[PDB]
Amino acid sequence: ATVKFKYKGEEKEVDISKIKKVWRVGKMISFTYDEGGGKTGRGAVSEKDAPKELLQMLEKQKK
DNA sequence: GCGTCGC
DNA sequence: GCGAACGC
Repeated sequence: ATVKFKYKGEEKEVDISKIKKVWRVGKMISFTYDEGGGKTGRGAVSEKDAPKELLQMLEKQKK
């Protein structure tokens, strides 16, 4: 599955397999993900949006 | 402010 | 150490 979100004026669509860490900030689901060049990207979506795969990671990670 | 990269 | 980023 993929997560769609806008970050710094750019549209992003990241495969959920790449999501590194995920945490909750109120209604915001915030996360980091693996990118090319050994780098780590950041992203956030509304919980309303939030694919269940991503939300499950929260409950199953929270670390 | 809440939770957590790239100077 | 901190500005900026993200939905609210």
